Amino acid sequence: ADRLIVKGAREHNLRSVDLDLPRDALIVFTGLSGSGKSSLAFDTIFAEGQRRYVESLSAYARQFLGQMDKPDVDFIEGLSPAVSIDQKSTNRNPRSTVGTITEVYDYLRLLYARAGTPHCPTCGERVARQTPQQIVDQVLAMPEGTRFLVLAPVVRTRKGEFADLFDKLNAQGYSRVRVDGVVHPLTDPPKLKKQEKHDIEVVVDRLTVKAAAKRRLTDSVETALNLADGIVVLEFVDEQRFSEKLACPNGHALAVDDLEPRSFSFNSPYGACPECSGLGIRKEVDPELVVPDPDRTLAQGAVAPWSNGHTAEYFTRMMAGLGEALGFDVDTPWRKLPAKARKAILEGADEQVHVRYRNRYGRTRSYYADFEGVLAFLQRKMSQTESEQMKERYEGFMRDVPCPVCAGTRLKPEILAVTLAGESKGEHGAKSIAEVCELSIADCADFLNALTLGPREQAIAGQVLKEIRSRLGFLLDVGLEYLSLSRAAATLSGGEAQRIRLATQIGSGLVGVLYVLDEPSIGLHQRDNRRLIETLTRLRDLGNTLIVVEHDEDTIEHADWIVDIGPGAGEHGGRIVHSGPYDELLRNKDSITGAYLSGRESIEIPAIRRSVDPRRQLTVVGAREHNLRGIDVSFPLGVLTSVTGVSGSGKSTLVNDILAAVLANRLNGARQVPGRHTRVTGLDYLDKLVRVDQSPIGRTPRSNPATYTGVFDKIRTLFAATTEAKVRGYQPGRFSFNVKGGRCEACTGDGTIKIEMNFLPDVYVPCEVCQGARYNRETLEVHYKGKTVSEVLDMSIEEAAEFFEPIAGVHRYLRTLVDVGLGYVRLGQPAPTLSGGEAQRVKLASELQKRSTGRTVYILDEPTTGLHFDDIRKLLNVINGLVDKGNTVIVIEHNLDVIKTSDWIIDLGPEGGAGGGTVVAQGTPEDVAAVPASYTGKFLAEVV
Ligand SMILES: [Zn+2]
Ligand SMILES: [Zn+2]
Ligand SMILES: [Zn+2]
Repeated sequence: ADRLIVKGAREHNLRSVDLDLPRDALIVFTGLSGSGKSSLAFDTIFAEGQRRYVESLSAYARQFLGQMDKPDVDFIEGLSPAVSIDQKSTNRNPRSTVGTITEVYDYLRLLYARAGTPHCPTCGERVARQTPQQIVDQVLAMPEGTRFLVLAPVVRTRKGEFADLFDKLNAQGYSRVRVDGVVHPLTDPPKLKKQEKHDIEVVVDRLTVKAAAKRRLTDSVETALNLADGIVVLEFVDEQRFSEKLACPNGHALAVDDLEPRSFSFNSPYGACPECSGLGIRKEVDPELVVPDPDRTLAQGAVAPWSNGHTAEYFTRMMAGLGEALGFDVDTPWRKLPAKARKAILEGADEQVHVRYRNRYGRTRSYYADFEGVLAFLQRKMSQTESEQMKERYEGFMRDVPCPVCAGTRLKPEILAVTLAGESKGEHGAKSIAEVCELSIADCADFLNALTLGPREQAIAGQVLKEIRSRLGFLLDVGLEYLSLSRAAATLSGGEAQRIRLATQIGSGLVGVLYVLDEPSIGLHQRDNRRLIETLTRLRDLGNTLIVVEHDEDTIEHADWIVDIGPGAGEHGGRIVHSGPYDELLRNKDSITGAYLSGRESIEIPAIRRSVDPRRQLTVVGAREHNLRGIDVSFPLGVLTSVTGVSGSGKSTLVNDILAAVLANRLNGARQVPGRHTRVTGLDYLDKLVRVDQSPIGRTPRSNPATYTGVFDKIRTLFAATTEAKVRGYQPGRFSFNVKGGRCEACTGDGTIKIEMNFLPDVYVPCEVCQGARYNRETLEVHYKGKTVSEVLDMSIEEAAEFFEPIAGVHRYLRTLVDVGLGYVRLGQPAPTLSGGEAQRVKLASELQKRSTGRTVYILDEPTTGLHFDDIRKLLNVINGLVDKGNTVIVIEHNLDVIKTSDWIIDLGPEGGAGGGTVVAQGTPEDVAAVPASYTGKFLAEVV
């Protein structure tokens, strides 16, 4: 058999399914959400693919593996080692960038280290080396009275164990050795791990720059230069480093010893920018809080940290308190008196101000304030003053910004001076990294370069240069041309992240692999779709075999074989509805998929659309943030708006970092940092903002649908207030798995335990003591309508909904969860196991569980995610419902149906990153399909 075969897969609601798949095909898994698609694809097939292979690695890791919950199948075979390509992790670590993620940056450092020449930062003369003598002369010329410790870094972070070395240093007695930070009396050194890299510097002298101490000055400096390989580092008291091999000709100091490849890593201290330490950024309070038009009243407030009841009454007073005392009152707009504004911001006059207050009873007749409560110090103060979430709440008046020293570049300047001489500029590695598009970098690295990669360096760095462009190549291929090497890894969308992984994997040149991909058409424009299907195929064609969980027409159309997964949701699914070619699937009358796919079903374009109100329009003005080009954009209120456009066009920066962040500030009063812009129009036409993020519901198995929606409180009471419970004296609290009495003590009531996996990813294994119940057995003695807590927590929501039809206080929450489509989800199903869409959808069911006051605004970022056709159809009703109450709903989408249904679309582009951040078209679908310049328009037009 050239076949992948599975018998009796039972992993979740999977009903002992058997499959006979064509290896060396692009297989696509398909069906309604919560069909079991993923349990089969990822939890069983892949999971086993990986496992069986890894078991080989070492007979040891074979044990470390033993402690996994091997997926529940009976027999599988024709199984290639598997590799997952989902969109699960968007790690927030600051230092890590595309460059780093793709290892491309790594190669860059080798390329720079070993070809292309360094320069001094100021004088700039090609950089020479330097004789111990004129290193003694530099230091002799120093400031008299300066005191510094001649220090010699014999070991610059290399690894070893240095017992022999410590002796040779007690051999001429030092007693002052710093290793790995901590200082050790060189009589008594520490034992070192030969395995860990190390940092051993001996103090050679504590000195001072007297004229005629020249003898010890000269006599120490030569010794350190000798003992630590020509490196002295004098570390002052009133540090500066000197290298034998790297020197400004004209005697400027250079703050970096070797030009070694690490010296480029803004992760190593050696290259990293000293100020921000290669973080690139500094959190730094903007003068931005404000609104220039409003000023100082309670109804008219100016200075944002100072707008309340007691806080507001208190500071307004003190402003005008100095405001006839500097002549600016409390009734001029912020953009009004230049002298006046610099006051509340800086320290200004610093003249005691008259503060009048009513005493504890009424007494009054006291007090001043030693200070104009200097505003930018209210900040430093209160960030310090109250330890809390509040601290981040105050942080909301600061803005990450590039570091002035390192220019944002996260780099020690001397490094920035190293230079690859190709065409217009021998741009720094960072100049190359910060290049606008992958193509921008590829062009210089790929062409502008080899053709002046000199005959010495072609021999020593030529291969490296090749390895780089190959890699840039594949990036273009996955259509990532538009981002830059230097972009932060965390910022990239799940799609973008995934699209990268695909570039890495496709390049890997691996054959015989089973790649299991999770919905890669996500966050990808309809345009780039047929492009990606190619890269997918060429991945198969290389000699691999794919399984793609998907609901996209084109991808499915293009599949070699299709498994359609049990019809219905949860219990109702988990069976192989279809498994065969595309045509054959169309024939299948039981495929909900086939229905839509054949045409028996569709989502129909509303014959009468919602009409837009010009007078009632929410408007972002002058959006400057990232690639947005100071645009003005108006979203019509009380209607369905899709923001569309290709990946990288600013869809997110607009709607999320600016449009949403403002509304959260102006309607729900979070103190959250909106992306740089001018302002937002009207806005008082709205009660509140609902941002249905796709972020996880919770990071712990503590968070549950029962918890999150808060139905569990209402159930814990239904339980405590029961015949069996009261006879035992059980309060509502015991039924809370969060709370010391009644929850199992081994899991602390989570039900499962996160067992660290080392090379493989960490995974939850059900607790042995509990079996994953959450509760100790005595607590489970208690029933309600013949079901314990664990049982009722285990119910599908759809199931629990019928079960609680009686208590309509609880039934409300459950109906909306069923309405939102999550019927199939288990009431107390650990939050970490929810798909970003499910999580999104749960949050959505929380606001549905509220009074729909006809002027609230909903922001749905890719709500289409992880949904089947039919699922979309259901969801759209939920949305029109919402909008028919006259609520405003704004949606970022690539999905055609959703777009073709919207009443208004805003199309950003034209391209991604640098090209883009403009409005390519806006109007009704009909209008936009009309704009020939619009990509969204192109596709939209085939449907309109
Ligand atoms: Zn210089
Ligand atoms: Zn910096
Ligand atoms: Zn337990």
